[PDB]
Amino acid sequence: TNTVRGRFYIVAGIISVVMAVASIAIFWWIFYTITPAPAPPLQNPIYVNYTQEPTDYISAESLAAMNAYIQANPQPQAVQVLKGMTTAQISAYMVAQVSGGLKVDCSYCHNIANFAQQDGYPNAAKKVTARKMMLMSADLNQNYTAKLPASVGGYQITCATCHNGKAAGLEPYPIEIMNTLPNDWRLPLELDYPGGLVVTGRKDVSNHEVEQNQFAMYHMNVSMGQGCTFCHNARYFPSYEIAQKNHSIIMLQMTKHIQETYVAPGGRIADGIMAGKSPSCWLCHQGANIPPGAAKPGQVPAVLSSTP
Amino acid sequence: MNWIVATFMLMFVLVAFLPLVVSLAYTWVTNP
Amino acid sequence: RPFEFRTSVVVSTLLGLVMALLIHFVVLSSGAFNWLRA
Amino acid sequence: DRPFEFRTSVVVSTLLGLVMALLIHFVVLSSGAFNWLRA
Amino acid sequence: DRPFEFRTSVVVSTLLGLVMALLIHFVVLSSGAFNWLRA
Amino acid sequence: DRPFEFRTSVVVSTLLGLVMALLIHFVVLSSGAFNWLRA
Amino acid sequence: RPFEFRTSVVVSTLLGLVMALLIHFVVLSSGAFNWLRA
Amino acid sequence: QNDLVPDQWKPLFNNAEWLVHDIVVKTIYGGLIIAVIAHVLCWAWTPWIR
Amino acid sequence: QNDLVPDQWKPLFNNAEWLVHDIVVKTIYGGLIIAVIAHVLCWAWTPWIR
Ligand code: BCL
Ligand code: BCL
Ligand code: BCL
Ligand code: BCL
Ligand code: BCL
Ligand code: BCL
Ligand code: BCL
Ligand code: HEC
Ligand code: HEC
Ligand code: HEC
Ligand code: HEC
Ligand SMILES: [Ca+2]
Repeated sequence: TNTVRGRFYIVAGIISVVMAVASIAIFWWIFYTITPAPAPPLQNPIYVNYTQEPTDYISAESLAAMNAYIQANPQPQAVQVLKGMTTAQISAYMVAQVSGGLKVDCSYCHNIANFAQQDGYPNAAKKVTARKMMLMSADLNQNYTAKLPASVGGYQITCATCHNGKAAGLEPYPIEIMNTLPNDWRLPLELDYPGGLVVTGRKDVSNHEVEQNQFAMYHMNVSMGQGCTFCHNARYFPSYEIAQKNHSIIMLQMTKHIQETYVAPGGRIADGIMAGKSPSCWLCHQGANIPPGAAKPGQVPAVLSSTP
Repeated sequence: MNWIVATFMLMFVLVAFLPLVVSLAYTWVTNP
Repeated sequence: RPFEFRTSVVVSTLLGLVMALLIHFVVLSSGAFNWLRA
Repeated sequence: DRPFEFRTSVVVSTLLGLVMALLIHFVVLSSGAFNWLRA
Repeated sequence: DRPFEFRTSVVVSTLLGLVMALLIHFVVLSSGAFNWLRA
Repeated sequence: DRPFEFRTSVVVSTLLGLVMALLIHFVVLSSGAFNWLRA
Repeated sequence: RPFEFRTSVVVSTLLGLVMALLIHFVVLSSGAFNWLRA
Repeated sequence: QNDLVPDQWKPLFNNAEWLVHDIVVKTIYGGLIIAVIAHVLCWAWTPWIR
Repeated sequence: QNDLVPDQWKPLFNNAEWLVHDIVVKTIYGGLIIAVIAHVLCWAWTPWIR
């Protein structure tokens, strides 16, 4: 108080405190001044978090031929899957969802001069595979996503799911998601669910099986963008008190079905419609609990939805 | 997240380290 | 030997260096200015 | 007696300069603004 | 007296040079810019 | 008196040479450029 | 003496044994030779 | 040794500490001037308040 | 001891520390010159402010 030492100590303390708080204040003022605000998510009336636009991959001649065909044909001429739709509705679907979920041109699969032509041009195999992928989508969301309750939202599987704006070169297991895992681990789809990855209390099992369980479980919670507690109460992992675990059982059955029926039907790759590329949880869920390419209810041709 | 309250709380967590550091410095200074 | 002056100057230098680094990284990662762009 | 020894100042300045040189080189290399070791 | 010893400076310089040479060789090998050791 | 002792220099040189020999041999072996020990 | 003969002998013996073991392990793991195949 | 240091701060500074303190304050003033110039140039480049 | 040190810096620098300090300042000057040339050449190559 009387000496210079005490006055210096008091002044130093107050200066240090005010300098610290002012440093934090100016740091955050500058930060909030220059840093832009994050962009709000998409408000597309079809997709959850995905957009078809800009539609620059579709040329002008394609649109002109589409308009001419609609004018000259009020009803479809040769359709085997898309039933109960006029040419206008079929063309709207083929612009918004087909060729907008793959981001390609109408000439990728069709012949521009005649949209009803089946063969005679070098891109007929693309149209065949597209029809088979329509039938697969119908089956998939007709007897696998129709088992989920209404509290999830009622979203549909469409072309932009599993594709995300690419035609070929799809990567179910990218290198970005192999961060803590060996870069050859794949989802064990040869097992039966429920029961394929149960380890608790079993005396015919050891730490090798627990490791194989943990690889799949970390894949799951990277694919959801969540922690382990999204599907579990961590005080007892066998418990089924969170509904996401039942949702995940249904989705494991669906992905095993995709592997058995469409990737390697009958055990041989040559008969599948996919280039031997096995599915994963990440292929649809790109780090979110609802896939960005999923269609909102009522936005998918009724023949390819869960309602029939 | 506020990011301004979190930084002050982080500073409190860090300033909780100070007495041990002063103990080490006192031991070093007083034993030449 | 008094410990006040050396401690004060050391803590001041450390604060200045840390603050300069933090502000530079914050400005760089914001994109407001051209600076190092591809 | 002296507030600072010359040896400590030299050591601190050398270490700080080396660390800063490495940091700037890595930041500029990672930015991608210059060609440098491409291919 | 002397602020520094010659032995300490020699040791520090040798260690720094060796570490720097190894680091630069590793970075250049991993970059892929030069042919060098290719299968 | 003497800045460096000869024995320590001999020991350091020997260990450094051995380490470098091992490192370069393993780099060249695993690179796959030379035939050497194959299949 | 600046150099002790015992230390050099011990270091040489240990280094020779370690190098021989290492070379044997690398050469057997290589798979180039038809040596101890089931 | 307490010489060339004013009596007000003699219980705190020596003469060597006085010289070091003088160097420090001169450095601070130079840095402040350069910082002001830098901010003026950056504002002339791209204003951050609009 | 305090023989080559100027009278102003006697309480700070020894005889050896003065020579070491001179070497250090000459090194810093050379490094600054080289850094200026390097920065000019890099700006000629690719400007980093647009
Ligand atoms: C868009 C943003 C602009 C930009 C806008 C600004 C603005 C605005 C400012 C700067 C400032 C700075 N900029 Mg800039 N700057 C840009 C890009 C860069 C790049 C780069 C590679 O791109 C670099 C390297 C820099 C670097 C710098 C520094 C020269 C300076 C920070 C001073 C400092 O650190 O004080 C803090 C450092 C300390 C407190 C410690 C330093 C003291 C010494 C070095 C420590 C050792 C000495 C001692 C003897 C050792 C012993 C200690 C004890 C005695 C024992 N800028 C871009 C182009 N820049 C600031 C400045 O002050 O200008 C001069 C400033 O205001
Ligand atoms: C030009 C492209 C980049 C850029 C890339 C770099 C890179 C890369 C570096 C710098 C460095 C500097 N840049 Mg720059 N810089 C940019 C833009 C800026 C801007 C701006 C507003 O735009 C500013 C203010 C700066 C400012 C600076 C300084 C902070 C710094 C130079 C200090 C110095 O003189 O070191 C001079 C160096 C000394 C005084 C140390 C002495 C070095 C000795 C002499 C050499 C030793 C070499 C070797 C180890 C020894 C040989 C071994 C034998 C056995 C003897 N840069 C742009 C964006 N800048 C350098 C740095 O941080 O160093 C501290 C650095 O490495
Ligand atoms: C050319 C392709 C690469 C590149 C690849 C490398 C590689 C690889 C190396 C360098 C090294 C150097 N490069 Mg280069 N370099 C590149 C581009 C650059 C650029 C630039 C602006 O583009 C710059 C400024 C530099 C600068 C440098 C220097 C810092 C350094 C050489 C000087 C030195 O200190 O070693 C000179 C060495 C001395 C002065 C000490 C003497 C050492 C003696 C010879 C002992 C050697 C041990 C011996 C093998 C053992 C046998 C002994 C017997 C048994 C008795 N490079 C490009 C990108 N560069 C080297 C380095 O970092 O060394 C420290 C290094 O290894
Ligand atoms: C040719 C194929 C490879 C290559 C493969 C190798 C391999 C493999 C080696 C080298 C080694 C060397 N290579 Mg090369 N090298 C290549 C390309 C290069 C390039 C280049 C720019 O392209 C350069 C500069 C070098 C440079 C070098 C030197 C750094 C080094 C030889 C000098 C030395 O110190 O050994 C001279 C050795 C001595 C002075 C010490 C000798 C000690 C005693 C005599 C030997 C050991 C004792 C004995 C084995 C056991 C007896 C004990 C009892 C009596 C029973 N190589 C290419 C890519 N290189 C060697 C090394 O790093 O050694 C340190 C090494 O092993
Ligand atoms: C042929 C197939 C492999 C190969 C497989 C091996 C294997 C395996 C070995 C070597 C070893 C050697 N090989 Mg070779 N080697 C190959 C190709 C090469 C090439 C080349 C450029 O291609 C080179 C330069 C070498 C060089 C070498 C030397 C470093 C070394 C032989 C010299 C030596 O010191 O041993 C001479 C050995 C001595 C001087 C020590 C002898 C000590 C006593 C006499 C033996 C003790 C054992 C005994 C059981 C204990 C007695 C106790 C009783 C109870 C009384 N090899 C190819 C690729 N090579 C050996 C080694 O590393 O030894 C250190 C070794 O084990
Ligand atoms: C222009 C874009 C940004 C911005 C980008 C930056 C960047 C980037 C920096 C600043 C820094 C500062 N800014 Mg600003 N700043 C902005 C807007 C503001 C606003 C406002 C109300 O708008 C305010 C009040 C400020 C205020 C400040 C201060 C806190 C600070 C300048 C003081 C200083 O460094 O000198 C104090 C003087 C000293 C500390 C002396 C020390 C300097 C000496 C010369 C040593 C330099 C190191 C040198 C490179 C070493 C070389 C050694 C040799 C080779 C031997 N800024 C806008 C929004 N601002 C700087 C900072 O935080 O530094 C601490 C800084 O780096
Ligand atoms: C770092 C590596 C080595 C070492 C490598 C060398 C080399 C190489 C040399 C010396 C030289 C010297 N060394 Mg030595 N030296 C070391 C450690 C020491 C230590 C110690 C206690 O550790 C001491 C006291 C010394 C002492 C000395 C002096 C006896 C001698 C002259 C210094 C001088 O004139 O520089 C003052 C001058 C400078 C610092 C020049 C600046 C260098 C700049 C970076 C070059 C750029 C030029 C620029 C473009 C132009 C600007 C001009 C400048 C303003 C000067 N060395 C370390 C271990 N030393 C020199 C010698 O013996 O002369 C034949 C010499 O060539
Ligand atoms: C491959 C991914 C295709 C792309 C690219 C486009 N279409 Fe398509 N189209 C495709 C198939 C497999 C079918 C048949 C559906 C079925 O159930 O059989 C169609 C059909 C049409 C039709 C109907 C024509 C008719 O039946 O007579 C039209 C009018 C149509 N498609 C339009 C159209 C447009 C405008 C496109 C570019 C945006 C386009 N298609 C691309 C497969 C693919
Ligand atoms: C996830 C179950 C998918 C759904 C939903 C749809 N497709 Fe797909 N398709 C999927 C995979 C894994 C692949 C193979 C990609 C590869 O890299 O090989 C495909 C491939 C096609 C192709 C062929 C691509 C080509 O030959 O270049 C077509 C034409 C195609 N898919 C069409 C298509 C349509 C129209 C869809 C909506 C009805 C659709 N697919 C959905 C996986 C999945
Ligand atoms: C939803 C995508 C889940 C995430 C996130 C996690 N788990 Fe899970 N877990 C989930 C299901 C659908 C099942 C049943 C597997 C089956 O084949 O029936 C499991 C199972 C487990 C078990 C074993 C349960 C048992 O009865 O023994 C364990 C130990 C387990 N899971 C652990 C676990 C961990 C550690 C997680 C974070 C990495 C985690 N789970 C996340 C669904 C989901
Ligand atoms: C594309 C064919 C998908 C594959 C591969 C996987 N999932 Fe999925 N999932 C998909 C859709 C379209 C929906 C929403 C359907 C609805 O009606 O809600 C889902 C939903 C889930 C959920 C529920 C999320 C929630 O917040 O409630 C879960 C927990 C889930 N899916 C898990 C899951 C797992 C574990 C998968 C790998 C085995 C997986 N999904 C793959 C589409 C697709
Ligand atoms: Ca991995």
